[PDB]
Amino acid sequence: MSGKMTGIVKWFNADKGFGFITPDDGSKDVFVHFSAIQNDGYKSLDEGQKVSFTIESGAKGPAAGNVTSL
Repeated sequence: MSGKMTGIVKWFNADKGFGFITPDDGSKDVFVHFSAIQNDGYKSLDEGQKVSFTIESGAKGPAAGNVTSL
């Protein structure tokens, strides 16, 4: 089961729809794909922006889900 957490968008390459978010807890970077973006408009993230999402630690590491602006 994933847990809820906020963080700041570290880098998001719209060209691939892939990016990483740095949790406010200072934990390891969480992988976020455009598919996780529940925000209106084009699915993407703006570096420096605070966001909120759930974190599920898989074999490939922590993955973000249900991502929306904080």
